[PDB]
Amino acid sequence: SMEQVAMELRLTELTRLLRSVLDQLQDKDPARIFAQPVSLKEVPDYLDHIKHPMDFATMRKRLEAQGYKNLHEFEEDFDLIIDNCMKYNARDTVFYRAAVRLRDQGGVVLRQARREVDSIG
Repeated sequence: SMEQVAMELRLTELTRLLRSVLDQLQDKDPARIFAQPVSLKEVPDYLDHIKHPMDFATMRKRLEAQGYKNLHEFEEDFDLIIDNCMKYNARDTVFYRAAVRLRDQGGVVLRQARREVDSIG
């Protein structure tokens, strides 16, 4: 049907918007602390602490598989990157501090993406 293509044209354009958003969020992590998953060979106990690991490469695989149905799902994954870090790492660490910064700096980008998604459907 022609209805499923119109949707596929929107999902695709939602994918195009979220890709740009992801690039902008990742620019706020120049140390690349959140780039890749936490290594299980280097932190073997990680999963005893964190039940839903998240990172930018894992979000990118999902994104290119058009696996985000809306902005809220995308934001949930971003929030996990931050919240995981703030739990696992203590307050006086480079890692916790990098998450506080990414959160604060991402807020501006996610503000405008809510308006852009609403505005363009």
